Amino acid sequence: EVKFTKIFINNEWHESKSGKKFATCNPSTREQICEVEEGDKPDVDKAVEAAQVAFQRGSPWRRLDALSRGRLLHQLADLVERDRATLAALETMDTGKPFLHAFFIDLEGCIRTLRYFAGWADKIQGKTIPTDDNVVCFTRHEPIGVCGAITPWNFPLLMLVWKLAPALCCGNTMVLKPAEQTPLTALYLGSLIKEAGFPPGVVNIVPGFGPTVGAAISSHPQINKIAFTGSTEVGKLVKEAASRSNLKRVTLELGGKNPCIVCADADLDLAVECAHQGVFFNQGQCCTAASRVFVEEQVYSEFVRRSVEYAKKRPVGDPFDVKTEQGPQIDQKQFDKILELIESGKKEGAKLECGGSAMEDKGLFIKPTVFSEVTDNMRIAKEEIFGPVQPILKFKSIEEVIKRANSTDYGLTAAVFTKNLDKALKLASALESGTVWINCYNALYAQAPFGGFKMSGNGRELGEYALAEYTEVKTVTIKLG
Amino acid sequence: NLEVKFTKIFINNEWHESKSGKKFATCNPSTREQICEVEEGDKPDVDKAVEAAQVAFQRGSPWRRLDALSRGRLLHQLADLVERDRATLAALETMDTGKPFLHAFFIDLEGCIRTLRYFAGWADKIQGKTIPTDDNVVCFTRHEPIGVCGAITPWNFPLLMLVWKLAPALCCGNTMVLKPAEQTPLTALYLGSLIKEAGFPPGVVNIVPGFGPTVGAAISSHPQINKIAFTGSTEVGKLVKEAASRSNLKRVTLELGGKNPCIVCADADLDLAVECAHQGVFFNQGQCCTAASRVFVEEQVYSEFVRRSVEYAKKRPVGDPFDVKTEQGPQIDQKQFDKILELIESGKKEGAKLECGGSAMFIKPTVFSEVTDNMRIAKEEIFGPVQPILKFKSIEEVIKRANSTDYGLTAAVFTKNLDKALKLASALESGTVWINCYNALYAQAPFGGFKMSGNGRELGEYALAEYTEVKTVTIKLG
Ligand SMILES: NC(=O)c1ccc[n+]([C@@H]2O[C@H](COP(=O)([O-])OP(=O)(O)OC[C@H]3O[C@@H](n4cnc5c(N)ncnc54)[C@H](O)[C@@H]3O)[C@@H](O)[C@H]2O)c1
Repeated sequence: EVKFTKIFINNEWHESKSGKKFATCNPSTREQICEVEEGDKPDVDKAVEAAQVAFQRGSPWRRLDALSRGRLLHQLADLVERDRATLAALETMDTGKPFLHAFFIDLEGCIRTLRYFAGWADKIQGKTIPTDDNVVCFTRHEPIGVCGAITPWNFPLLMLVWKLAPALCCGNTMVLKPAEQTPLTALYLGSLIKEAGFPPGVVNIVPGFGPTVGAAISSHPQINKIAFTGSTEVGKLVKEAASRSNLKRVTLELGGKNPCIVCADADLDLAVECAHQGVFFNQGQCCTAASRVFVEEQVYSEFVRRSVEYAKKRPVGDPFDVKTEQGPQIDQKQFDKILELIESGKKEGAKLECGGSAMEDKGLFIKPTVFSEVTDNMRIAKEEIFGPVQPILKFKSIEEVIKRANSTDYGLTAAVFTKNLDKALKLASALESGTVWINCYNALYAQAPFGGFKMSGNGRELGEYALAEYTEVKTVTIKLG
Repeated sequence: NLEVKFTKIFINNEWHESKSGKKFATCNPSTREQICEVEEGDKPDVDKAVEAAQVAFQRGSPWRRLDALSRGRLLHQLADLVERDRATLAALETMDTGKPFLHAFFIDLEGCIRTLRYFAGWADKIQGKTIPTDDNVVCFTRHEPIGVCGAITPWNFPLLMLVWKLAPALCCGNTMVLKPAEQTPLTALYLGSLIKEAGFPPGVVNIVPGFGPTVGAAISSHPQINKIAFTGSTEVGKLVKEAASRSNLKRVTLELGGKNPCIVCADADLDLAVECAHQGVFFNQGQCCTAASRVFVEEQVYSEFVRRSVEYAKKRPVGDPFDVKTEQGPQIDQKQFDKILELIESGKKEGAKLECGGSAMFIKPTVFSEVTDNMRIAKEEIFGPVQPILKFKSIEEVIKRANSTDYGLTAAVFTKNLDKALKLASALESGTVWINCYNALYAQAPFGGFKMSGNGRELGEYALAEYTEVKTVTIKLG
């Protein structure tokens, strides 16, 4: 049963000001879970004012010493650990991802990120700066203020926690809008946040839609900082709204056309295993997903053959079943877009190696699909599919594949598979990607920054670098008489 | 009697006429005469310069091949040249802006040299991290150059505001397209000659003069510019950042205006607080991003601060920028002059007390007492010689009133009391907080705005975060 469905302001639950509610549905059963309060600008304003009050100098939250902000973040992680089974179940109901993946990947990431950043609270350190004989000059990394977080539906809790953890450890307060498709875990986190003993108004949560709640957050004159995870087009709008309002600081985590490069000297079975996971994890609906699998011609045919085997053997079905590795797509909209891209694949001349249609009708499941013979100007090679489709391209030289890998407007991640030291490091430095994996895929750490080059994002999440998004530099310069 | 040698577009260390053939005049604001004509760039010329900057940034280019310490040697070479032609640069700055020659020589150009030398020493000290993860994993970060950087700068400190951008951008290994303000293009163009003489490879720095809505807009929306740095008005800063986001999501640094407060406590050195508040308000005819717009004085020293301020204001010399004695030259443009006098009149009509000045001779140094928060002279950036003096009672009170602005560039506090100094420094929402001084800038100290006064920071180690892109390399060992 879903207990938390309301708007969370000042550690209180609230009906929307309009009284309106919206439904969240289970993609696997195709049935409606519950209804959630549908917020709007009046609700954002009530949340922002709360966050402002909790942020005023002299408030309890601003009076906490640094280590007690740490201790609270550990207390949050501890409760998320206690109710892990329940949070992973709610994520599965909302997203369709396999329960065991939500438990061991999503929730594990949530706990690790919170503990990591908990330990940053009392180590956020500015500088003392040598100037003149009679001057004392130093800098302070102060909290930036009221922070908005807007997150997508593919990793609903994790993308929020990547925001909540650095922001709170730096002493900010927050307004959160989860995706309208996936509100359930955010709202649950809220009960845990009040249980952890965060003062009222430090974290507020307003569900609802993008053009209503989201745009009101990005345009709010008393929000100082916004962090957004989602599509490139909405991120442009969000940064535009931020600039037309009060010039709030913006972190953008956007899409990518992520390349995956398999050299002739790769461990081929490792490359196949990693490229398969990198394409198909979370039903393909992952910002890190491999959209272009470049395979050098010496192992092209054997890579394809081994990839078709993995794809034909990947279990698809009920996400609450131990055996499932692939649940359903998120909703009818995405389901249709993926099938249209598959058809363009066939129509544009790519060789269909397996799958390529719905799995059994009635459900939002798509057969895992592999295309070979894919070229750069094909649609399946140029567009984010957000579905279980592995397009495999061929290349000849390192220099050639660097150019084809970089000739995109995106740059979130890349992966290289080679046994050669020079090749690995030549590619790591030349690929214009925020993360370059070498002989691995989807290797994320709370302590390693993540984010995009070019139109894949602004700023970083995770690692010490996340702290720079959540703090404002102040120079204090004292002249001694 | 100085001749202007450089009037053309600078691309690939070559001088170019504009694609259109159009030119624009730049005028001495003190003689009111026309100095020369400058090539007027537009979108075609920007495209040409962005292509030069990309060819220069391509992997394997001479610029990308230089070792880190050679980038520093080149910046030091550019400082030696600027230092050599210091008098010539300051002269051009005086002709273009009207500020006194000695001010250009010992403030602007001095800051240009210091900033260049400072960031020269950063070039081989830009360091990423090695990050502990798992027993079988090698995770590190590279602080890579962003790529092609646009710089858009205003008329009040032309060269200095360019150099605050060029110095960290080159030292991190980017390439650049520079647009100086249309009113003040002369020292940018001359710096281009020294960039070539210093030996920067062609295309590393390109300069296109011209206007905001033509050249500046072509820069901020250009699909192959990776980064933009802007100094100017809040309103144009908002447009630049929006154009940047609408095109290709290029990274954007903004240094904008502010409603900068001074705060004078009862236990201040009053003569120090008077001298500094006077300099802050009246320096450069008030046309400085750091200018003081609100002077808060505790009631115990309020009337005496006003008296000494009035005397201090009545002695500052105003006149010809080429004369040794002048501390205040002319203003740049007609529009400010008129609105200053309108604000002066709103001050009278809203109940402020005019203590001195309040009319043209450009404008008499003016002091208002009995100013309150809701008055216009306390709420609007004046950017002219007007000293509004407000009264306060408690530290907590003046914190609220100083912070109830949408801005936050600088602030200055005057007090002999350790606790007061430090409580105010922590509590003020300002990117710089001066205690017992004013206009104390350092190439090693970051500078930049809280709130609507800016995004990002210039100067100091923090400047380097604006000109690098963080890459994570994660290697799993078998
Ligand atoms: N522009 C839209 O709202 C819209 C409409 C139809 C389809 N889509 C597509 O459907 C997919 C949705 O997946 P996603 O969640 O990763 O992408 P997304 O970028 O649409 O959504 C991410 C988050 O941003 C919010 N958001 C949406 N519009 C916003 C706005 N105008 N201002 C502020 N916040 C806003 C959403 O509510 C959600 O919380 C994407 O492919 C997207 O392009 C988007």
